[PDB]
Amino acid sequence: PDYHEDIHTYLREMEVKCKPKVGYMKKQPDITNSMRAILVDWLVEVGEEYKLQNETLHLAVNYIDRFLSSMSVLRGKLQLVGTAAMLLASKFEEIYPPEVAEFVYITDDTYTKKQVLRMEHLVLKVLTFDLAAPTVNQFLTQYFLHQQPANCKVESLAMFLGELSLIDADPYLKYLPSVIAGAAFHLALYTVTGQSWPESLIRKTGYTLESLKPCLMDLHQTYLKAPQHAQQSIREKYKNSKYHGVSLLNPPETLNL
Amino acid sequence: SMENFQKVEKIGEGTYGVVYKARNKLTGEVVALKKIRLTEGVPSTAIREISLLKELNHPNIVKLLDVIHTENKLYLVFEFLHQDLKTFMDASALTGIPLPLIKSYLFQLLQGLAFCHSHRVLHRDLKPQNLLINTEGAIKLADFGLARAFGVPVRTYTHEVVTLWYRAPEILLGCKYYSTAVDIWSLGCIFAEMVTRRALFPGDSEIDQLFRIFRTLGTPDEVVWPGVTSMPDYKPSFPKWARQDFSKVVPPLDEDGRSLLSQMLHYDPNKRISAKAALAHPFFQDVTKPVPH
Ligand SMILES: Cc1ccc(Cl)c(N(CC#N)c2cc(Nc3ccc(OC[C@H](O)CN(C)C)cc3)ncn2)c1
Ligand SMILES: [Mg+2]
Repeated sequence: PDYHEDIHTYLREMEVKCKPKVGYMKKQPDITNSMRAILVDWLVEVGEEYKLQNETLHLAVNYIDRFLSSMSVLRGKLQLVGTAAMLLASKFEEIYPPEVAEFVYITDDTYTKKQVLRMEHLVLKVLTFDLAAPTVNQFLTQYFLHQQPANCKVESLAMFLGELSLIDADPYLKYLPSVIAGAAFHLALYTVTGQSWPESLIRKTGYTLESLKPCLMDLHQTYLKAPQHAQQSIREKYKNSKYHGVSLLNPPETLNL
Repeated sequence: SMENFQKVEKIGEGTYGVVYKARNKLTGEVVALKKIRLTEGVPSTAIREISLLKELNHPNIVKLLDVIHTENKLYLVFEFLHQDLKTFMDASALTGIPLPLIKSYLFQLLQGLAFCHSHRVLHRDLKPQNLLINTEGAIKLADFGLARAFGVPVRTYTHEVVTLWYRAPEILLGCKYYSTAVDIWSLGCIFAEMVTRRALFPGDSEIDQLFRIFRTLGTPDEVVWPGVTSMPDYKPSFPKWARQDFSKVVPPLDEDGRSLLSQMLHYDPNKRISAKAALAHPFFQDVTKPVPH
């Protein structure tokens, strides 16, 4: 607890400032939620192939949603936007980012290196170099410190749920990272241990089950329908022993809220 | 874009890129301009520096004023401070620095650094060359090219971190997690150095560095630093030196000064004093803001 609380407080303020605009997709003349779902799911694959941090994936997705909040993009250029965003998030967050050729290569030469680098400067310009956005992952990690005791299945499952919410702009563009992380932590905790969102996290965050319910009802249906969703790279990723096989766990039939 | 700046003179060379003193021809304002020739796109050091300085508005953190961003070059426009602490310390050879200035400087650095740690930023390169001073008596943290945004709790970040002389023993012993404590350590070494005007642990290598720290503070065991003997780069053949009487470490220092430096140079990162908690130390009970010479 040196600065854990100054930091939570700051991340709460910055998450409001860093928020994508909830309705941007209707204003997009050419792309859909489904297309964004495809692009996120590819980004998950890419993070797996290059062994990138979960944080780096959450960051890039933030960069994309905020970029698409002010910038109209044709469907054949969406992958370019997502490539630059993942390259930028790697530079921000990784000890060893992949090099720019590695990013060109995985588009399957859809784009040149010049295009990827020109897109990078453009994304920087639109985001005004504001790259230290709060993420669901950053909130979860603080919430984990409130477990009694720590439970790796609970952590990996909360990460798995928080990650699935990246895929589906409807409904998750409408929730803040701290709230999604709230739902995710509780739903993880309940599925594995039977326990609920602790009182100590009510004290810390001011959120209760009641305030979490709307996000939580959505997240529950995502978890239930996960095996049938068109996008499946988070499910496969989280079958790995690194995340304790949690995508293999059974969702609870009801939450008793 | 650079149409309104007139170059005055080159300052030197940063973590990356080249720094000139310039003035705004319309406002009169004096600036430091870091030029970045733009490969692999925008350097990760420049991306981190810009995002993190834009978040950090504090009297004791250098102001990034603007980013001028062309397909060719990227310029960072900083407010200009008259010198760094290193040049000041060299100039104070024969005077030495008055206690009231040392105290005021440390108080200020601990203010800049607390603000950084509150805003989840590690500086990771505190040294006198990165600490800038004006004529009114302010000192400010600069060069956020090695800085990073951290999580709670920390993950493993870059090992290859901190100019060697200012580098914390948890970095040198290869701990998989370091945190805010590595910047307190560096400020310990600099507090010591403002008082003696030489570096406290001028090692030439990682092992030379550790041994110097050990001869001053004692080789740490499991009583002083639970977990040391399990750290990756701990070796049980380490010579075991006695801890020195702390009044010997920096002899001009009074009791409260020693107490403070001792808490900053605590081995165990977890027991090392925070920048926040150090602001309230009795050392600072009479603190003022004198101008320097
Ligand atoms: C390059 C260099 C190194 C470290 C830094 Cl933080 C900076 N930056 C950019 C940032 N952030 C400055 C410098 C400055 N003023 C100054 C700094 C040193 C200095 O040193 C004088 C001597 O010439 C040093 N020497 C003997 C080698 C003179 C003026 N004011 C504002 N920003 C530039
Ligand atoms: Mg549309």
